Amino acid sequence: AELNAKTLQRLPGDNWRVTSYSGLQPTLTPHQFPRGASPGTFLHSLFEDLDFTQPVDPNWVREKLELGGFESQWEPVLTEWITAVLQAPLNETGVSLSQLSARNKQVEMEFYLPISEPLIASQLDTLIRQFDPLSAGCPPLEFMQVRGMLKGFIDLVFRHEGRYYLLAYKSNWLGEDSSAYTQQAMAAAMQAHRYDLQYQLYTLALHRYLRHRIADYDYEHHFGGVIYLFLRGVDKEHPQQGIYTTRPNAGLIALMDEMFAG
Amino acid sequence: FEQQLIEDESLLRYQACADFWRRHCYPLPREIAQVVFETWKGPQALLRDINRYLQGEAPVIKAPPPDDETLASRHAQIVARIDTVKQQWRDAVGELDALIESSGIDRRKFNRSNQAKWIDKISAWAEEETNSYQLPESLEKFTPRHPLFEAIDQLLAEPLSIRDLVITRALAEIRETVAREKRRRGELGFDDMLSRLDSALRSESGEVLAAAIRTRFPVAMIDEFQDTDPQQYRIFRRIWHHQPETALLLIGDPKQAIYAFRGADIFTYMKARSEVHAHYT
Amino acid sequence: LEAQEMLWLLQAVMTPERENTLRSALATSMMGLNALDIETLNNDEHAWDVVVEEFDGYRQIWRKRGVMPMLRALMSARNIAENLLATAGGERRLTDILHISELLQEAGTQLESEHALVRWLSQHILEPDSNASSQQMRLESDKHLVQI
Amino acid sequence: IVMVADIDSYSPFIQAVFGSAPADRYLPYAISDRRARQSHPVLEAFISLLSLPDSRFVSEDVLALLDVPVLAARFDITEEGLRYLRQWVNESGIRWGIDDDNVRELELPATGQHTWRFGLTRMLLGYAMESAQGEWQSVLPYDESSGLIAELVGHLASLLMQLNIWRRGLAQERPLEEWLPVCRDMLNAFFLPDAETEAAMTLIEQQWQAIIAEGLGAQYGDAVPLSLLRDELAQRLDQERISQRFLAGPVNICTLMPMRSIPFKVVCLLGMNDGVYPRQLAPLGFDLMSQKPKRGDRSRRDDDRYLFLEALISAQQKLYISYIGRSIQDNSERFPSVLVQELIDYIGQSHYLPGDEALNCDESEARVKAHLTCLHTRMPFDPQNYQPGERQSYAREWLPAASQAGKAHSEFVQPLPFTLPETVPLETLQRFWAHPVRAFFQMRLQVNFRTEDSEIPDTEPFILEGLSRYQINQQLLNALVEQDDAERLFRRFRAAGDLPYGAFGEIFWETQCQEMQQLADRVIACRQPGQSMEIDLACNGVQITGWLPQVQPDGLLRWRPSLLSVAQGMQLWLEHLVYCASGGNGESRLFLRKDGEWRFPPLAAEQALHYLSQLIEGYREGMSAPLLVLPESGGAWLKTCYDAQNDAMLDDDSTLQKARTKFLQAYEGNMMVRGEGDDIWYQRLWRQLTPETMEAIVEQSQRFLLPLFRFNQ
Amino acid sequence: AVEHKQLRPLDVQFALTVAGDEHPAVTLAAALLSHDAGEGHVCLPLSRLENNEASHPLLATCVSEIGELQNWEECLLASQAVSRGDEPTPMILCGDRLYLNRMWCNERTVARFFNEVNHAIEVDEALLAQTLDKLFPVSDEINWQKVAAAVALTRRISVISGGPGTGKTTTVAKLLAALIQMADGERCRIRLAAPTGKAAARLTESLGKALRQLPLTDEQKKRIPEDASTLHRLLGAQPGSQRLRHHAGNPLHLDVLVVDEASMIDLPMMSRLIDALPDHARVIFLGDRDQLASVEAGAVLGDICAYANAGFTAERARQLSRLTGTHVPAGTGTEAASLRDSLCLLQKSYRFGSDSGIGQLAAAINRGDKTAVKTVFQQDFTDIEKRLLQSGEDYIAMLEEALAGYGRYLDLLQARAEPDLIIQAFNEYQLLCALREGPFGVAGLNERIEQFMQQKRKIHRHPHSRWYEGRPVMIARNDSALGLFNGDIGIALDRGQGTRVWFAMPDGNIKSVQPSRLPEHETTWAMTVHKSQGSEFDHAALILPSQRTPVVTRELVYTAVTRARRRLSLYADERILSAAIATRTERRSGLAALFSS
Repeated sequence: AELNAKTLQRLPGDNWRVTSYSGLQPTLTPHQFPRGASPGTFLHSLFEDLDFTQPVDPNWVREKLELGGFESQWEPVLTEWITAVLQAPLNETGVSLSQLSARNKQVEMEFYLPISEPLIASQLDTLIRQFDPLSAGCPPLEFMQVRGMLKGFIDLVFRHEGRYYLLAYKSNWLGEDSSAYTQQAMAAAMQAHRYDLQYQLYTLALHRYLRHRIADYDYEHHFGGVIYLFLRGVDKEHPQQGIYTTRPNAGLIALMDEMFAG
Repeated sequence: FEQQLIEDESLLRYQACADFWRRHCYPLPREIAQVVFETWKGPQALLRDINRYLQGEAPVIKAPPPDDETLASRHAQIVARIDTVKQQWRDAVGELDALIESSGIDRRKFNRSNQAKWIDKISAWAEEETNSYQLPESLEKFTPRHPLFEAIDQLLAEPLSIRDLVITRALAEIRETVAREKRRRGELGFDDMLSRLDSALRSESGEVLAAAIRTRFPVAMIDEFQDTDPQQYRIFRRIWHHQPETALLLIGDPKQAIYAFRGADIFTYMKARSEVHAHYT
Repeated sequence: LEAQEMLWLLQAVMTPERENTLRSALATSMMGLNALDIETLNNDEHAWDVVVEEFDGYRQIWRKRGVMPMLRALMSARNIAENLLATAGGERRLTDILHISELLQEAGTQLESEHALVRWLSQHILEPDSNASSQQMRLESDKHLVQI
Repeated sequence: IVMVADIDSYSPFIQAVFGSAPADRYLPYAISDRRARQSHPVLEAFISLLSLPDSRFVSEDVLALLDVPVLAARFDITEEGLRYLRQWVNESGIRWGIDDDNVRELELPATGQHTWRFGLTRMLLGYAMESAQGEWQSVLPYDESSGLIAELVGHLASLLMQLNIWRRGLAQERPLEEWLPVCRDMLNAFFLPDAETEAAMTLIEQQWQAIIAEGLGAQYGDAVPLSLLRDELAQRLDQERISQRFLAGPVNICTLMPMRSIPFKVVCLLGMNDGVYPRQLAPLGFDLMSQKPKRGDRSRRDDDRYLFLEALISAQQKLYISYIGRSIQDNSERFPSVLVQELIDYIGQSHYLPGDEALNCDESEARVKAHLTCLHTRMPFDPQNYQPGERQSYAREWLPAASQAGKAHSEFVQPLPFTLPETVPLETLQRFWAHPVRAFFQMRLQVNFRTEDSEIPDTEPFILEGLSRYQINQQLLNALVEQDDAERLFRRFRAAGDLPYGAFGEIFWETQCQEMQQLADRVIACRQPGQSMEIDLACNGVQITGWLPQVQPDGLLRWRPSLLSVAQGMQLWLEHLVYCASGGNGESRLFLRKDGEWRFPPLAAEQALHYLSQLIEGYREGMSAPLLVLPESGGAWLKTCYDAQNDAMLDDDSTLQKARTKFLQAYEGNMMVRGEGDDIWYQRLWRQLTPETMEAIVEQSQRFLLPLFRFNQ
Repeated sequence: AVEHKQLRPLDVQFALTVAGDEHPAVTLAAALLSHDAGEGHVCLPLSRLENNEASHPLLATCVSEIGELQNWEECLLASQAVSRGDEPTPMILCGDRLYLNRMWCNERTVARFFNEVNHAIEVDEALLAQTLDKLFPVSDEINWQKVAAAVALTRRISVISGGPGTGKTTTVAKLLAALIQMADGERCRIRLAAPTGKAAARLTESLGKALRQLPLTDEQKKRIPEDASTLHRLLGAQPGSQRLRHHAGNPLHLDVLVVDEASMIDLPMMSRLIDALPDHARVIFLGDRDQLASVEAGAVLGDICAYANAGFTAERARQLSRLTGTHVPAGTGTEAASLRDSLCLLQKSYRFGSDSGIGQLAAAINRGDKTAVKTVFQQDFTDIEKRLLQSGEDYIAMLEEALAGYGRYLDLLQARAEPDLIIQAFNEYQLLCALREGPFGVAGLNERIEQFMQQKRKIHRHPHSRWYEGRPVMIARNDSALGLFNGDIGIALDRGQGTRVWFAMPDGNIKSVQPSRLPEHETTWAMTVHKSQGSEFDHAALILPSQRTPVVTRELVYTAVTRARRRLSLYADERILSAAIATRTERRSGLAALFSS
């Protein structure tokens, strides 16, 4: 008997995917620390588990290095490097991390961001380059149309004197050993590693969270800025080296919210 | 509480047979290893011989060798038994008193000359066929006066074989090595569950465990009773023999017991029929 | 013989640079080629270039998608399933090929390496032990056959 | 959503049928709730390293550890080095046992051979001394590893020595405060840190330190054995499950997880047959909660029934249920679960078809349950699936296979163009008449079917059979043909481990020496010293150039430790034709085992050139078409039909039946002797021996193998 | 040496297995012997073991006998591992030099082949002189090629030592022509052997272009040598087993055998070639005396040609003067007349004379370093340039000079011309490095050249494709099915049908192969000196690392100088170039003592 096979007329499903930022992309010194993904996650876990109000205890650092499996000789340099990082303030007024209470801090905030429009890279990169000054170079990345949810993990959110602040940690820093980590080198690292889109999505997520939580919310009144902390670039004599403070122009956030909303 | 069942048990069985062949056949001298090679070429032929007895219930060996008799003692016993017949042939040589029959040819002394070529050393194991001409039961049918023919017939009455002692030592050693390896690895087998339940019900407190089975299921309907191992019927007699409030229904067919190669036995069904009183068809 | 043909095909897919294994695997009964086809394939260098290119594509599908996508693309591009079904007596061969493919896909998910499945297939060829899954099935149920 | 009762059993099939779709048919899938298997060649290798004193140190278990690239890169062993080490272990006689103390530890006698130390001493002696010198300490050297590549042996000896130390390290039971640096030292000793395997070693160290911390939190004082920690680590490494891609957007593949009900449009259920679902977990027996149940008690059976209820409620648009109903092995009926049976009973008792409005209650229930049940076909290429109607298959690749509109498999035999060259060597003719189908395959179209070598056996050779026995017999025959010392060759073969241990190897050597002496009493009975001569012939404008070894003035004398076969007779007949064509008056003799003898009388040069032209015509016919001349079965059929008394072939029916019986006996052998039909070169041409091809092979053997039995004496 | 102190695990396991429960002196001797066999030394003198070992008095406290074992010979003979050559022992001590049993067997086989089997084939001198006059046109002064051909056709076993560009293949062609013209009725099955397949292909194309130039006959063209075979292919070496087809029983049915490039022939391959030869074949060895050493352990050609500086014999000088008809000088003294008669030294180079600095630099390499400094210093002879490489700016200048060397290659690549001219332009300039990894090596220089081609707009490269247009590749393993051997270069480009790799066959054609059909492929912007042997380049550039390494020695710089036809560049320090000339790769062997008696 005669027979034929059916043919699918259209696509089975649209490009729906729940992704993250990674899917859209003398003898003892911190410069001589081994650079890798696992020491970076170990330093992130050390900065997550440690309390900022309590003073750093050397036996606790020794116990954490025993649990992690690193060398025991690095510990007395590690605790003084940690206290030198914590004593250095990272703000435009000079606010340190020890002034933040337990109610004010929030470590590792996980957010989901919805998007119903097809995310075109050409329509987004021009809107980024219109307001962001770091987009002078940095040719645009290529990614498919993402419609759905986007995952994100902010390192630290903290409030101070009635003003919210975001803080992220970067700890790879393989190519620098001297004091050359100035603002130009950190801006070049931000342009090379493409952390501008991650920081812009973090500002959009924090703006939407403060709009949903606090009624009658203003972006200029409550939000203060974004701080990036390079762990291997913090020096005792250089307060500006290691930290990187950037605040948006307060016009990109509303247009990005209108683009992601519909 | 947690164990790992193995589907194939031939690999560990071949490993234990190789261990037995290493620990038994290697330090033997030439006069014993010649007979061992005449019985089996290697451990694979021995495993092919005893593979139907290594699995399931170990059978009872009629007239087993004693535990202190080794291969060298049996070899020396057979060597002395052959040497006694050789001495009685060397003492009674050079004479013939039997009557000449029509079936008996006159070349038999040449066969005796073959026996003159036979008594040289005791390193061999297989005797000549001409001793079959020196049998009193065969010479009378074709007149035996000397008891040398009686000693020759006594020598040829039973087969001079080292095979039975090696088979008994293999059945004592290979199963124990397999159980030791599975107890070290923590694995279990299909017949190992039956052996564990039989050893549990064989103990003193385990009978109370059978009462717990009477707490668990106070009834039993057992289909295909022709394919029943004797360990299974021993378990079912341990649990549900004559205790009250429990029923036993053995549904089967003695005319369908065709799995005797696997481990089933119709004599267990005949024992079960002799034990019970009621029969239904 | 079908397990040995599948082993030769996996060796030709895994190592397509050496032409000896590819020529030994293309002349099997699974591909269904004549001696004149093998002679014209050995004479024409461009046809052998196309064969090496499509076998490299099969290797890329085998590394990116798995065993059964590569085997389905091989049975669809070469159209060997229709040729085995048109052949009298090839339905049993096709069912055995599909069962070997299912067993290789079942054993290939537990192994991350690509050569490990080929070594497992060579081991199971060298091991004639019979499991419950590794036995021969019934070739057809629609056509009535004399059952022994 | 698609939910299965057991995710790990069905997930290979799910991945196979979801990956194999083409680009127009591919839908994205995401499989969650599986057992976490991050890197199996790291975790399984560390488990095997933790089972090191309990291991038997078999050679395959060490080659499997060398298959891991981390353990190979730790001791600087490459993949080519592993490929050389495969044949170096397989040929030097390394079967089991790292050291002789390991053999004595297992209550086994110290043999001194077939161990890793014996193989290492053999390979180092082969690096030092050639194999032709002899034994040094009852160890024959291994002539393969001689140059710098034996430095890789120095890597392997760097491994097994470490495999001794932890064997003396992990034997004694240690308390929990001493097992801390053991895993770290084992990881930095056996493994090398890499970019990919760093997370696996970090997870191993984290699980080991977590086990030690949970043990030391209770302050355990007694000793802890190694196997308990190994089983605990093997249980803890497979305890993890991944669910990150559960609702990413692709279709979800996951097992049924309790207390998780999410609304979906399409809900599919797999593996709903009886026994598989509901998942039955037996109680511990001594638990008191199962004896007296309360309200808030939880059981796995009730959880699975509530999960089925949540899957029924959570389905919004469409509910799909599939179960194994028919067995794939014996075509036995497999009944579904009791939940699905109660569901279809409620459907049949609560609904009716509009065709039968008022017929019956049971008949309408059976008609509804038969209308809902879609019994699919056993094979995907069945034409019932492609029939137009309610259901139709979407597999476009199986459409021409189901339509049955394709060409059949044509015959492999085809007339190929072949021009006979001017200079054809004698070695080509010998390789042709040794096996004609193999010479048609591997030389004309250059297709040589390469079979993989056999695996290393798990034990020492107790008997001699196959290629090893033939090589021992060939070397013993070559030693006894010059009246050399057989005891020196016995010590040479015992020093290599090819002989059985103890008295059994002496018994085997004595019976093989008796057989080879019985053969050499016939071989050197008519042996004369002869040298190799050159052969240059011109037959039908075809040049034959070659060399004949050991040409005595009596004729041709060859000896091989084999049986009476037709291939060796064909080789001796070809040598006799190539010898008698240029001078050489005399017989040609070949002596096999069991009083086998091939003799050919001297013939004239004209008959020799005629038969050589016939063999040249057969050679040029075998290159165009596959020459179906079976040597063994065709020679058996011929010698059943030939009569040497009258020099004529018989034609009666009894000889025609006995020749067919001998042909069926020689083609397909018994369960102990490999027949001629069990060959990779003959199964490619035909799958079943048809009587037409049988008569063709009979005619070709009558055409070609007739002077083999005509001049036999 | 530095590597000799760091013991390999193979030597330690060999010392633990062979000695075992014996004295630690035997353990240290076995470890030192295994380390010297791994480094390439054939023999081990007992004076170095006695003097240059710190534990030598300590083992003097270890041994306790009647004679106290003061000598190393009695201490080795007391153990069961060292014998005099009678018992099957791994270590052999015969002439106060300890070696392994295989090395002792191969050394005695080489000494037997070069001391006893080399007899004098007596032929007609008048017809030989007539053929040498009708073949060699130069008869005004002393020509070393005519004397080499006469001494190769006179004796059975002859070694011809000569550098590149001296016309060795023309001498082999004249030798084979005089060999066929001498034996007319006698058949001659000439065979050619080579260590590598690429050198075999070069030998076949060179003898094809050389033998067709000379006028032959109808039967003389029938006896033309067909092809050159590999040494593993001529003897019949198997991949699995080491069993040869012509091992001991049946020799190769040959008349004369010409083995080209004997400098890359190690001692076991030489001993396997010797044992396969019959008692009537005449073997002619080719190669350079000062060339690089063999691949495996052993130095055959160097220890053979070390006696070439002494000269010929007094009777052999008169024999060569009667044969060639010219004035042949005699050598002073007589130590081994057969080996000194079988040797020959080629000094007249025809492709370059005294006006070119390449031959003067090659003559100054074997002399002191100040001779090489004086050769490079005055006026540079317009052929050799010296560039100092110390820092990053010198690295940039070296990359600029490499771009200026590869200028015609990039000009023919960008203009989209025929690939044959692209291959012919690429075969004129070549970089030669010593090591493999790091900043100074193969993979360092290749990645730096690819990064410089990515920086400057000369070569467009996709980062994820790995088969961009214009990459040079080379094959590492032989493949007789495709026709390419080890050491052949190919250029990947797009002819219009796709990106394919063009290879230049020695038959005059070009073959376009798919990159998926290539078994091996490595970037060859800079070749190693060991892998660039046999080939020739017009403009070579040596790059030496600043770190001291045992690879950079006198023979490496000698092979780097002779690799260049006309132009040669250097990138090295002054101290490294001064230390590499004095540090000669000497290999201790017993051939110096066996040939002296």
